[PDB]
This record gives sequence, structure tokens and C-alpha cells, in this order.
Amino acid sequence: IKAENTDANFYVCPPPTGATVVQFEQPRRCPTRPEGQNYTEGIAVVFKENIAPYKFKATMYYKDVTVSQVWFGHRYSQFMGIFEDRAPVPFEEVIDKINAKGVCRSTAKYVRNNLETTAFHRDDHETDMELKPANAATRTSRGWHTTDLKYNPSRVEAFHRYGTTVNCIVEEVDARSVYPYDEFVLATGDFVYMSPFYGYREGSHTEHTSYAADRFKQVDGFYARDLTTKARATAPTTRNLLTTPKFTVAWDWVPKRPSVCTMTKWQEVDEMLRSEYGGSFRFSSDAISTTFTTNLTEYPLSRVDLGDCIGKDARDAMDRIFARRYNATHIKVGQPQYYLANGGFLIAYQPLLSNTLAELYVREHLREQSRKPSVERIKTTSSIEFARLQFTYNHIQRPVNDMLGRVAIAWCELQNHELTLWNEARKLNPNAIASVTVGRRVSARMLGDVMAVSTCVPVAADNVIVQNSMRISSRPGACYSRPLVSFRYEDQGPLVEGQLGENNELRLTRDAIEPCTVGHRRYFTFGGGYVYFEEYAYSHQLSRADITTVSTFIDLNITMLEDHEFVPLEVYTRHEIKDSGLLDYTEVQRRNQLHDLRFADIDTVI
Amino acid sequence: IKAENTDANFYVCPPPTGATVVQFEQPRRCPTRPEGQNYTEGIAVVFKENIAPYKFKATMYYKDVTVSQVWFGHRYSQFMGIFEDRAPVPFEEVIDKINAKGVCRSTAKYVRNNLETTAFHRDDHETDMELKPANAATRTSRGWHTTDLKYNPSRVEAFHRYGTTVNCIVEEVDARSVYPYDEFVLATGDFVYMSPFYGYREGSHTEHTSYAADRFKQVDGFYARDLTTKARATAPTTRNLLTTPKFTVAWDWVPKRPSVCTMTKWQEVDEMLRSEYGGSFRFSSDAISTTFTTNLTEYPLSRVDLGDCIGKDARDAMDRIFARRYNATHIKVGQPQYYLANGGFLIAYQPLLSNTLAELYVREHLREQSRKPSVERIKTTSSIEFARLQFTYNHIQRPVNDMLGRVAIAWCELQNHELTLWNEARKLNPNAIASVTVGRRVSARMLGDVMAVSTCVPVAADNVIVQNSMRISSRPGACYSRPLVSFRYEDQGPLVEGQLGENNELRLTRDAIEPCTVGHRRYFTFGGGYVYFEEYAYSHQLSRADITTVSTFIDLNITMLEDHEFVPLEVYTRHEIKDSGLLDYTEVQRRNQLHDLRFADIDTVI
Amino acid sequence: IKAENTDANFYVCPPPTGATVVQFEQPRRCPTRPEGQNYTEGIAVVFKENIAPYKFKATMYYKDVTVSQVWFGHRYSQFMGIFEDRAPVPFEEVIDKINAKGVCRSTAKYVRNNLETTAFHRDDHETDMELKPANAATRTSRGWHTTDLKYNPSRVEAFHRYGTTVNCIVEEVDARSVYPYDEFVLATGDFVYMSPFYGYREGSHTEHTSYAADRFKQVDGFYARDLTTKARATAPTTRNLLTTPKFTVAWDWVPKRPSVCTMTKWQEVDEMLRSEYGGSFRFSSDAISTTFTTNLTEYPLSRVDLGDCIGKDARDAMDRIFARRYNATHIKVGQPQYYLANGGFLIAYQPLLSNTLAELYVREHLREQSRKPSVERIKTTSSIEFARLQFTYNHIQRPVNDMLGRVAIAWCELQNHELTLWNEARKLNPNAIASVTVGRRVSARMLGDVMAVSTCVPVAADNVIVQNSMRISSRPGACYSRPLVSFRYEDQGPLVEGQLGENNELRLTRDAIEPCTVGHRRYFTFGGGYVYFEEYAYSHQLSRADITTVSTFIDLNITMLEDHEFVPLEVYTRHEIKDSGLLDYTEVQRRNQLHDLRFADIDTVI
Repeated sequence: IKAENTDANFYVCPPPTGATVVQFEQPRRCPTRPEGQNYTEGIAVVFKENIAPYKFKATMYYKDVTVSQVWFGHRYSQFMGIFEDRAPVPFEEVIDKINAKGVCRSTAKYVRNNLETTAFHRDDHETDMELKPANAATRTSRGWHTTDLKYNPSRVEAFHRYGTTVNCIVEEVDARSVYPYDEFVLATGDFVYMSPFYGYREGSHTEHTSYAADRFKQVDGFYARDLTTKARATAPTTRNLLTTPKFTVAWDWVPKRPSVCTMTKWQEVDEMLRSEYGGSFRFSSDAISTTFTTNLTEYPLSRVDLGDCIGKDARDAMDRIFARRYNATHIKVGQPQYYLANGGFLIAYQPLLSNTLAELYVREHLREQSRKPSVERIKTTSSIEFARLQFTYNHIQRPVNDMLGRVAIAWCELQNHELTLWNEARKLNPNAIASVTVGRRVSARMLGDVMAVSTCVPVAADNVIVQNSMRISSRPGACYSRPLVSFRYEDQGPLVEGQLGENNELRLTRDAIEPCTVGHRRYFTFGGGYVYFEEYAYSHQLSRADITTVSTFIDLNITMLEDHEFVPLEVYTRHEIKDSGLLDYTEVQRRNQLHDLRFADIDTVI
Repeated sequence: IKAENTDANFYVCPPPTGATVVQFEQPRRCPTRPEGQNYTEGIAVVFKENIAPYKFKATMYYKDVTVSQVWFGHRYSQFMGIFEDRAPVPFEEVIDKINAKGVCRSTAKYVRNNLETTAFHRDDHETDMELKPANAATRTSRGWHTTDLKYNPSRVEAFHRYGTTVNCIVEEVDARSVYPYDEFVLATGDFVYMSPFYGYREGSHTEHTSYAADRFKQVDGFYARDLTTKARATAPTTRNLLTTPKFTVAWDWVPKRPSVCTMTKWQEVDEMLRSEYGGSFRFSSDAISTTFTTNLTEYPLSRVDLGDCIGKDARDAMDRIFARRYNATHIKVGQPQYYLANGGFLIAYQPLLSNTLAELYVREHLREQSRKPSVERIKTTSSIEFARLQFTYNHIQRPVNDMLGRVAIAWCELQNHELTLWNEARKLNPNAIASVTVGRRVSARMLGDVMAVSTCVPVAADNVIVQNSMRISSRPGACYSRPLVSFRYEDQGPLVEGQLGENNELRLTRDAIEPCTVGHRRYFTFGGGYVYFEEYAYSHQLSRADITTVSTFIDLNITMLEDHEFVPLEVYTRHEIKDSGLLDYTEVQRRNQLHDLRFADIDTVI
Repeated sequence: IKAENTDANFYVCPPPTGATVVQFEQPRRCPTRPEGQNYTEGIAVVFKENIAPYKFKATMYYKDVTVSQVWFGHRYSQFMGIFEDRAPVPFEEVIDKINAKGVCRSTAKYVRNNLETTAFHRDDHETDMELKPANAATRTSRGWHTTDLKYNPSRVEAFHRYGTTVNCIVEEVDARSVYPYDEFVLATGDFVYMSPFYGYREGSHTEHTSYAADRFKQVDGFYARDLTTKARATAPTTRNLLTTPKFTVAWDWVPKRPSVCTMTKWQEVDEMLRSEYGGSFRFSSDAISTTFTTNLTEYPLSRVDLGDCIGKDARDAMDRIFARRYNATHIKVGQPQYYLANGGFLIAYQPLLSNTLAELYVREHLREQSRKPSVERIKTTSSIEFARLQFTYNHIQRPVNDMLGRVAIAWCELQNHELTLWNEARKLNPNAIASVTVGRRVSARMLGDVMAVSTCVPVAADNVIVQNSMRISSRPGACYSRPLVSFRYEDQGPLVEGQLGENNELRLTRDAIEPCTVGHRRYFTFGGGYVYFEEYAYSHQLSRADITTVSTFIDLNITMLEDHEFVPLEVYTRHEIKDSGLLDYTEVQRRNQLHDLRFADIDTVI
């Protein structure tokens, strides 16, 4: 049956090719300590430029060619070679054989390091073949292939003999560049360092390049050939064809598309505390818990594009801050004040003062704006409690800023604590880590010390269909890891086989097994509920709020009996050990690493 | 052995064996974005639907058979069969051979392939065998076995030759029905699907039936032979005997045991705002962090039972909340309101009102009570401050509600972080995670994405005895991993063999070996103290205050111990590398997995 | 390239051994909310005895010997032995061959099998050898060794054939006796008793000995020859020598080194509450997260040594606390009062009063110092209101105490929330755990249920070089997984081979290979930024001033590159699944076991 638990739409999890420019920054030293660094409270809005990730679509053009140095001995066959290589599809195969025809020859005539080389299909000659959707062309902006074969050259022994195979790959994919637009990403796992807007039109070819004009072939008037149709489409596209050393990329060309007003605010933070310390303005935000330790001077509208737009932005920002929380809570201090953290972090900072000691407006005004870049006839200031309450201001400055430092280092340790927590979190499930941190459905994975970022093909909780056959026995009795599922993009989507992943993840896996431990009784997150299989067969579903339908309740003292039946045996059934027998998943690992210790010992005399 | 510091009793790792499958709420969806919804605050009290597990005792009965279809070669032999099957011990063997005799024949007689096959013991015929303790326990009325090994027939080659072995299995258990009492969980590992009050008397035919009338023999007034004494130690018991298709249950029969207050006060949350939104109200709890999107109308005391006791419980809860935090803090706003969060959460909610512009009593409750389910002259109202204060009501409500929304966003993101955290936390240690989230000392394990529960027995240390020398001698060089213990369920119980798990855990199995790591010096929590084994030999315990728990005059950061060369295997040996040195469990896995790379099973010509 | 992202200093990975000095404690059950009470608000000041552990230098002396009992049969050669030992260099060879010469014979004369055996070099007679400094000439005090030499006995088959080799080792290192000074711990991973102040003079003889005076060799005016140069150094020094059973220690000797003032303020805790409960005072701090159950009376200046300095320090702590928060926040009542949180935690207290009923000072100081260790005249308290308010004070006591208890329980969870997780945090990150609790240091590890520490590492944090060789060919073509790095202890130190673990860490190992994931593009945490290799070829660094992290402005929610076919691909190419994903990372770890889970036997004729 198709999925019914509509309380949570599924996640497609194909391995992503991240960038990644978003990673957990290394935690920070904890901030400054005792008194006056003229700790100054105020609302800052911190900005950077817009990175303008121009999006479009392109298509990849190459031909993977493989040769098998089969080793024909006496009666035996060593594959002394099965070598495969991507080889850039020529402009001509695109224009005619693909764009006009939609096919690719069973021979590939390709470049390889200044040497033109040909490859054929099965010790025989050329044949155009249709680009059926590639192997693993699903789950992505599709690709198209021709076969899934390997050929063995006709048998002649006592010599390394080579059998050939040629296949085409022409693939519609999505594409992302960014300002400063001298680069772009490729939706197969590739990147090219050339300016995205480089077509010969409008002078956008005068824009950056990092390559020569011997592989860029701009067909304006091109006809976008839908590779799901292998047939042309709507009014002519300007497809640029960059014949890379491995493929060709054809893409809609567009003008340079600059970005103004590019300055885009990181954050508004009212809890913006100034520490004039270490020859530096130390801006502490407890909203994001960062001390930008920047230069003293200010940052002008001149070092940015249209500083007036950001002036509007920040004025409205600070208004939203104050009016909502501080109608009668603080007093505006001076102007917003602009500070550059290297890497272009802009701080616009309207200092604020607490209503403590309300007698010091015009005066603490001056004293703390001091940092932007006998016989007598009484002549005291019109209320010497101006000066008196200034001395009291300095007094208060002492404990107030001391408290600020203390609570700020509290914030420091809190955030530095959780930083590594989230490191281990993305170690666990970076898909979920994204589905929270950006909050959206996503395909992710951990690339060592960096992550892989993407978004997956949509599947709601009605397109997937669990299988009930839950084992492979060619390897005698190997039950699959997580529910085998036939699913589809839409009702017209391709019903394709994979395994469920944890929390509605849809991995294409259809070999993901592990031994069939008797005693299998497993829930699995199924849409907005759970599937449940008993001993590798489907028992039943259960909605999330339908299993006891409460959260943190109960006692909860449930008992059980001891070492039990369900008996594959010689003594004291073993298949529950094959269900992690205490063990202690972690100790499961800690014991199975004791098995390497035996891979010898058929090879010794004493 | 009892330690110098033992206040932590010892919870000796009995993993669940079968039931149960307790479910766990998914991370609640994190909230929305901008303002107005009425957001009307006050106390909520959620009732749960009285669900309760009935508890009583039962006992299980089945003979298993093992057969050896040996094929004998010339002097060699293949086991063309070692087959083990289970057979419910029928009514009569319980009544006589068990209740009257406590003994079990050496033949097991059971249907198989639709044919009743008999099995003997040792190719020799029926013989009643003592129920010998299949284990040693103190909690769920443990059971008894009869044999350990299987038999092989004489040598007759070139034809499948068969030798037989029969075993009996009789084991008492605790039994846990659950409201609404139609099926019940067991202790051995099976689940039975009959009503608990089901039987033959007091209209128990109306009780949930899902089994035929040929296996259930309600032999009541029928003595239960205490087989921990192998003797009837009871009044003649109300036993019901279901010869289930795989086993036999004999259990106390009880009248129908329902209870009367259908809703049970499950939660209280003073942070209860009505977010008037989405064709609905959303009861938003910033104490247990929910937003139930319930209809505007309320669940009546009519469509659930006892609409008075529940209401009184809620009234008392609300009075408690008020008196505990609001003797003069908020305003009694309207009546409480009694909504069904789908699946059966009862939400009784007495609204509140802060003293923010406290000059709107008679009206504003009135106002929000909107949401439970020619010649001329001057005539002003009695105090148009009514209308002025209502204008202000709306206008301050707006940003107030926004602030509530945002603090709730913080609420949700935090809770959803923590959920995923606990996921891997229980995958590391479900014992600790569960046992503390519940308070009970229990043993849990992974059923895919949920937990299985079994309560551990807090024992004293002296029952448990870590031996001094630990190592496996299969091949020289493997000193056991976790502290081998001779322990006792009772004070004078059987000292049985297991291994100490982490921190009063006792992994019952003993196969966990490790490098006899030359320089191995490891503590393990022993009560409130720590046991020491230097190179897998016991020195001493140390209290946690002697191993120097958290300090401040240290950290200040004086240096500590460090390590240098030793004299196996030039510069120092591998014995310590394999002691999970560093390692770094993550590093442990990432390296040790490379043993596929450390695997070469191929020796051919190329 | 040398380490240039040194916005984070780099740290080599040493082998840690710990106690630990700031040790993980276990979460605890937390007691009563409402009952036995009159919580005592006010400061406490916990003292803990500063032992002031002695830190100084020493030197280890031994000769590691090896004898190979090769097994020479027909023509083949098994090793019926490679026997490897440390023989303590005699105090004499230190005196002259090492301190006067710096040399030491190729032979060690030491007991084995209760037989004073000899060990020579290469089946020929004795010769002196030079102690060339090892890698242990750094990372502690200096150290000296010889090259990795081994000899195989002459060829005489059909008899156990024996060949010898002996290598000398002198290793000065850093040493830590800890007060109460009956002992001292070593830099090699060794402990010994017999307090190091065992010199004959100053009366230090009474200072603890655990070992007979047979091997205490006090040579005053005994310099330590610079063994990096075999030249006199360390102007003649009071060196005491213990020819331990494995080595000899030579260490500077000092007077007793007392530790007054021992008892030292652990912390000053503002929020402190006394629940006079369970026949005890329970001191609760939601200010430093503790719940001790301490003694009721006051630990006098007498029951511990020198308790006056403590009193001064506590006066200081208390006045600082008041001034920092309580100029007008609470009411002082009562003295400081001592309390023994057993295990050696002192608790001075200065009780407070909330400003609730600010009129009852004179009364309340009495009422709660009650718990330290007709013609009528209206005769009331000075104002009967005092007797009036004393009433509600009681009726204030419990509910307040209730809240006091109540909130604490919340705190309880929070505290009890995270303890074990920190333990699991190290399971990934002794790096992070140490760089937080230690602060900048690294290298902890898990010895059973205890932590292990090493804080000495001197690093040329500028000289760290990721190798541009990214493979091993032993397993033909195995790309190394973690960044191989040439580094050095000092700016001119030897660039030595190791592997760049995460975050400024250089493990001494280089074996971590992997199958070359085509398309490899990997950062690894490299100090002030990351290192990047592109398909196992150095791409570039990136400092952390330019690469994003989770924030608001332009999303930063988009998809990135997707994976597709590459050219190792028939189906499921190994090289790329290497990148920790198919999956379901945890299932990655699981299938990592699947390999033993399908094969250990090759053949058997059924």
C-alpha cells in the first residue's frame, strides 16, 4: 500500500555533493574580565554583502568508455583490466546526434591529453544508441545513459586482450554560481572556476574566464531539447557549451546580474555590549554569542555600496527592536556605529543606556560617546549631581560591567559547550541537523570534517510502499537493514526500489542487509507514523499520536523473563546475540573488533 | 565483594527479552512566523485516558526437540541436520506431570508438517525429566529446563541417519495486560492477544476473544505447583491454560477489572496560550513545549465518562498553580475550557491576564469570552476609558503575542535539539537514558527506533565479585574486556558468572576480551566508588572524592600524568594502541573498518 | 607547508593517563521539594584542601634487552621467542658511564627466572653504546636511546637457536608527587609510593617511605650529564636514585615542601539553601549546581589543620558576593557557619533574608538561628504585627521552600540532564573536553570507566606540514585517510612523520589509509582555518574569517551540488561509499561488521 501517515512527508536521502561554506566555526576563547572597558549596551545590526548565487539549469555531455584487459590464460580469465573514463561529448554530438537526434554513438571519439582516441562497443563498430535515463538518474535532476554492460574480447589466449564498451551521458541538472561570479557549481560532483556569465552576448563575455575559447561554444538560437523527451522545446535558448576536459556543459546564458543593494544584515542584536579592550572594540552578542574584536574606527558608507540603503535597513531594524521591547526601558545613546571584522562583518551599533541613574542623559551621553572612532560663590553645574551622579556612574560602571563580563563568559561557555555537541550531532544525522538548522527537507552527509549540503526530490507521505520480503538468502538469510520500499516522485513518479532511512529518509539502498536475527520486532518511522514489522514480515502501522498518545508520562516499571527460546541453537539461542547481545551497540563494535585477531593460523608450524 | 564507597546498587544488565515496544514522541514541529493570534494565556491541565496495565502471574510450558540428520562420510561426517523445534506442553502434562509431578517426558510429541511427529531422547524412548533450572533469577518467577546437549545416532554412512534429543521448558512469569484490557504483554518474549479478564465465568465471554475454544482450559480452583519449590504452594489456583500454538500459559483468572475516572490528569502547564490561528486554536504549552492545534469548541464532559471527578481534579490543579505563583499575579479570566487534542489529550484551560493595564476586568474577559466554543445632544459612556483601554488591549496584545511566539520558538528549537540528542544517547546507553528519564532502574535496548524495557535489580556489591585475573586462553593473549563477576540475585543467591557493565551495569555474558594491554590500569564504577585492575589484576577501590571529582584550585591547570616508552615491540608496542588509546571511538571505528582492506583472500597469477 | 593557520596553536597527540583531577561525577536522585525546610538563603563558601602537589624532574635508567629463540627446522625459521625486557640501569652506570661518560654497555645484567642472567648484543661479547636521544628528547625532560637493532642467531637448525640484542635507555622526565606527599607519579605512566622527600638531610628521612633504604642513592653535588651531549650539565645537583625493579629514577631532592594553607576555597556560591531534611542539612546550589547532604554542626578551626586563613578567605568571598549583587538585595542574618560535605568539602555560610516582609529581621534572625548546629495590657511583640507576620512567615516558609524546592528539581533535571553526555562527548572529543575543562590542552582517553590525561605537549605550532603524498601502495594504492604531516617540537625541531587529527592535533601514527574516493574534496581542521585536498592532492587552506556558519541573511537554505556516476562504477563503487554514507551512518557502522557476518570458513563437502 502507498503511504498513509501524512503527518510527516518523507525525505529522499541521496548522497549529496556539498560545498560547503557552512560549517561549525571553531569555538572561541572566553571573553574579557575586570573593570572598565566601558562596557556599552546597544543594538547593533551586523551585515555582509549579498553573494548572489545565480541559479539556472545546464546539461552534461560526455561518453564513458571502458576497456577490459581480460587475461586469457590456459582456461582461466583474469580481468587484468576493466577501466572506465568520462570523455567530453563533442559539440557535434550535442547539436546533431543529441540536440537534433537525441542519441550517442556506440563509439566515442574523444580527447585525452592532446591525443584524440576512439573507443568502440564490444570489439565492433559505431552505433548511435538512445539516452535512456542514466543509472541512478533518479533522485536527481535526471541524467541519461545507454546500457549497463561489460564486454569480453573474443578469446585469444597467451596475451592480454581488450574488450571495449562505449556509453553516453547527457544530463539535465540544476546549477548555482555566486557573486563575484567567477565560478559555478556542477550537479554531478564537479566545479568549474569560470565566470557563469561569459556568453559572447552583451559584453558578458568580457566578464571573467579561467579558460580558453576553444571549448566554449555559445549556440544562441539553440533549441532546448528536453532529455526526458530527447526532443527540442520552447523558444530558442542561448545554450553555452563548455567542452570541459571531461564533458561539455550547455546552459541558458543570462546577463551578469549584479547585486545591489548587496549589504545584507547578519543579525539584529540588542544585547550588543562594547568592551574597549585590547586595543579593540569587543562586541559581545548573547543573541548569537560572539565577540567581534574589531578595530576602533568606524566603517563608512564609502567602503560599501550605497551606505544609505543600509542606513534605512538599520534604522528600521533598531526601531523594531526598541519599540517592541524598550518603549520605556532604555535611552538611545549616540548614533549607530560601524565596525569591520575582517571578512567583511559590518557592525552598525546604536548604543543604549539603562534607566538606572536617570540623571545622566546629556552627560553620560558625552562620557560614553567619547569612543566613537573658604570663600566661594557656588558655580557648580546647574545640579552638581550632574557631576555627583557621574561619579556614581563610574561607581556603577564597576559592578555593572563586572556582572556583564561574568554573564558574558557564562554565555561563552554555554555556546562553546554546545558547539561540539552539534559536531557530534552532524556526526549522527546531518540530514536532521540541516532539517533543523535550515529547518527544511534536505539530503546531507558528513564529509570528514565538513558536510555535504543539498535538497532532495520531494516525496510526500503517500508515494512510498513498504515491501514485505525482508531478506536476501543468496547469502543464506541476510535480512535487509531498513524497510524495502517501492516509491515514486508523484503518482506518475517512477516506482523505484530503495530502503527506508531513519525518520522518513528514502535511501535507494536495495542491498543494505545484515543477518536475519530471529526476534525481529521493529518499528520504523513511516511518514507521520510508524510501520512495524515482526520477524522480517509486515505486522502493522501506528500513527505517532496513536501509540499511548502522551509524551513523558508514566510508571513504567515493566518486567520480563530471562534467556529465552526462539531457538536457533546448539545451546542458549545465538540469534539474539545476532540481535546485539548486550552489546551495547557500542560494545557490539568493541567486540567485533576482536575478530580481526584471528585471520591467520592455517599457515604456521611451531 | 563490597567496596569502600557503595551507595549505587548494582543493576545487573538483564536486557529485555521480547516486550515491550514503548513509543517516543517525535520532535514537535517548530513554530511559525509573524503576528496576530489571540495568544490568550492561562493554565492548562491535560488528562490522559486512565490507561493502566493489569498485572498478575502466569507460567509457560513447551518441550523442544533437536534432531541430527548426520551424513557420515568415510570417517568424516556432515550434519545434514541439527534441527530445533518448540512444542507447547499440553494441559495434561501440566496438571499431572507438572502440577502433580513437576517432571517432563523424554519424548516431545507435536504436530509438524501437519503430521504429529514424536521425538525421543538419545534414540531412546519417553522418560520424565526433572525441570532443571534453566537459569537463576529473583524477579519474574524463573523457569527450568531438562538438558544441555544433543545426541547423534550411531554411524551408518551413505544414508541420512538421525539422532534425537528432547527437552522440557516450564517457566513462571509476570503478565501485564494494559487498558483497555483486551490483550497483554508477557515476560518470555511472546505477546498474547486475549482479554485478561477473559475466561468462562462472570460474563467473561464478553471479554475480548481472539483465540479459539480448544487451547484455553480454564482449570480454576486448580492448585499451582510452585515450581521454585516443585510443589503446590498456594490455594487451589484459578488457572487458565492456553496451549498456545508455540507454548502453554497457565495464569490467574480474574473478574473484569475496569476503573472509573476515564480522564487522568496527566500534565499541567501554566504557560498555556491560545494562539487563535488556522481555523482553530492552538493550545501552546511553554512548560512541556507543545502547540495542539485543536478546534475552537471543547470536548464535553458528556463524551467521556465521569465529567465531574476529572473537572474537580482540574480545578484543584489550577488552584494549586494560582496559589503557587499567582496569589496576586494574574486575573481570573473566564472559565476553563476543555478541548480534545486529537488522540485523546484533555485540555482544561483556565485563561489568565497580566496586570498590564489592569483597568479592563469586566470587559476584557467579556471580550475574550468571544472565543469559548435631527436634534442632537452629548451623552458619553460611564468611562470611555473602557474603549481606550480596549484599543490599548489590542495594540499591546499584538506585540505581546509576538514575544510569546518567539520565546516559544526558542522553546521548540531547544526541545527538538534535545530529542535528537537523546536518540543517540540511548543508542549509546539506553539503560542510563531510560532509567533516569523514568527514575526507575531499568534495562533497555534498541528495537530499531524505539525501546524495549526490563527493570534491573538494585543489589549490594557483596553479591557481586570481580575476579582478580581476567583473560581468554583460546589462543594466548586476550585478557577479558569487562569485569568478570560472580554475582547473586539473592543475598545468598547463586554466584553466577557475568561481566560488570559500565557503572553498576553487569553484562551477563562473559566473552568480552581485550588486549592484555601491557600497562593496562583501569577503574570501573563499583557502587559509589571505583574498582582498580592494574593489568587485569585487582589492586583496590577509590572513592570519587579520592579520584578528585571537579575542582577549581586545580583547573587551575597544573599538569598531570603522561606516558612514555615500554618494552614490547620497539617504540612502544601495539598492546596499548589496541587498548583504544586515542581512539577516540570515532577514530577506533574509522581505522578498524579498514580490515576489509586488511583482507586478501586471493592468490592467483596475473 | 608549515603550519600557517595558527590562529589556533597546534598540539601533538601524546598518550594520556589520568585520575582525573577534575573528574566526571554521576547524576544523582534528587530529594524533597516541599518538606523538611526553612531553606537557608544566603551565601555558602566551599573550601577544598589545596594539596599543592610537588612538581620536579627525574630520569629513568634501564636497558631493554631482547633474545630471539628462532625455531630452525628443516630450512624454515619460526621465532620460538623474541623476549623483550627493561633491566634497570644500575645506579653505578648512571654515576659514571652515563653521568660521567654518557655511555652504556650493549649488555644488561639482570635477574630472570631468579637467575641473574646476562643479555649481550648480537651473539658476541659486550660493547659500550651511545644513548642517542629519542623523540623523547622532547615532550618532557630529554631522553636518549639507540637505533632499532635486532640480531638473528647463527644458523644451526633442529635446536632452539638463540640470538641477542640489547639497547640502552636513559630518559629524564617530569615528575609529580602529590600531597599528602607519600608517593610520586611519573611521566612514563608509572606510579610509586615512598614520598620523594627521602633525602638523608633536613630530617626528610621521616617523610614517607614505602620501599626499603636499599635502593635510595643520595648523590649530592651530583650533576646530570647533558646526555644530549654526554657532557656535564645541571650544576652539581642533589640527585636521589631509586633503582626501581624496572628502571632507576634520579631526581632533584628538596625539603619536605609543606602545603600550608591547605584548605582552600573551592567556590563562593551566592544561592545556597539548607533543607533541614532526612536528619541532615541538604545544601543546594542552583548557582553552582550541587546538592550535598552535609553535617548540621560547624567544622571548627580545630578538626582541620590551620582553619584561620580559611576564615579570612571566607570573609573576603562573602563581602565580595554581597557587594557584587546585594548592596540592597537581601538582609544579613547570622554568622558564617561551617558544614562538612563529607569527603572533604567545607561549607561556610552567611544566611540571608528576602525582602518579603522586610519588617521581621530581629525576629527572623532568632527564629532561624534556632537551627545552627478585665484590665489588661496588650503585651505583644514590639508590634503584634511581628507576631502577626511571623504567622504568615511560616505560611510563607513552605510555599517559598516549595518553589525553592520546585525550581531546584527543574535545575536538578538540567544538571542531571547532561552529565553522562559529557562522558560520551570525549568519546569523540578528548580534544574538546580537554580544550574546555583543561582549556587549551588535548589528549584524554577512556580507561574502562575513568579518564586519562596528558598536558605537556610542546609544539612548533608554525611547523606543521600536510604531506603531498596521499597514498600507500602496500595495499596497492591506498590513499591515506587523515592528513599526514611533517611537524616538529620546536621551530628547528625535527620534522617527523605523523597524522593530522582534527583541531591542531598530530597523532604520532601514520597508517590511516582509505580507498581513494574519486572526487575527494576534503577540509580538515587546521588551526586558524582548514586544510583542503582535492582528490588526495593539496588544494588550499582557508582561514576561518571568510567561510560562513548558520545565520540569517540570504539563504543559506539552498541545495548544493549533487552526486552522480563517476568512473569507477559498475554498481555501488567502494571508493565513494568510503565517505561514510549509503545510509544511515549508524548503519554504515553496522555494515562495517557485516563482513565477518558473512564469512569465516571457505569450504566443506556437504
